[PDB]
Order: sequence, then C-alpha cells, then structure tokens
Amino acid sequence: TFDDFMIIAANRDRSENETSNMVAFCQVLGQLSLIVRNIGLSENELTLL
Amino acid sequence: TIDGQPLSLSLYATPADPSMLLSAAITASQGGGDLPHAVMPMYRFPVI
Repeated sequence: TFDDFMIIAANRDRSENETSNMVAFCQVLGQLSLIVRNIGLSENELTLL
Repeated sequence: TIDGQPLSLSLYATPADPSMLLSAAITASQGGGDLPHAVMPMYRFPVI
C-alpha cells in the first residue's frame, strides 16, 4: 500500500527485494500518472471512478 | 449502350460533414478549512 511504502522509504538500509517492491510501487505510480494524463481525467471524473 | 456503357448516370451521394470538436472544463470542490483550536498566549495584544 502507500503504508509500508513509507517504511521502505527513509531507510537507506534496505534489502534487494525490498527496494525491488519499492521500484515496483513507483513504476505503478508512473503507469497511473501516464494513464491519467494521456486520456485526460480532471479529478471530478477520476475520483468518482 | 452498344459498347456496354450506361445511359442513366450513377449516384454520387454526399459524404460525411467535418464535425466540430468539443471539450469541457469540468470542475471540482474542496471545502473550506475547519478553524483550529485557539491557544491563549502570554503576551499582550500588540506583541502577538
């Protein structure tokens, strides 16, 4: 979740699977930012869904 | 005709018109902030 992504962040002493899940979270966030800006969703349209 | 060409000409119908493109500036609403809890200071009114 975004909880337990906060805990993987601000460590700088994290394992390889831990930072792998971290990079996975960040790139699913990137896929989200693309999936919203490429079609155009002005948040009254998006938070409804 | 004698060559096989028609006498009554064929139909040339009207193609589709160019449409007008539409967009919309949809709007949202965040409410006002709830006013916090007031704290009594130690200084008088001009200082604070």
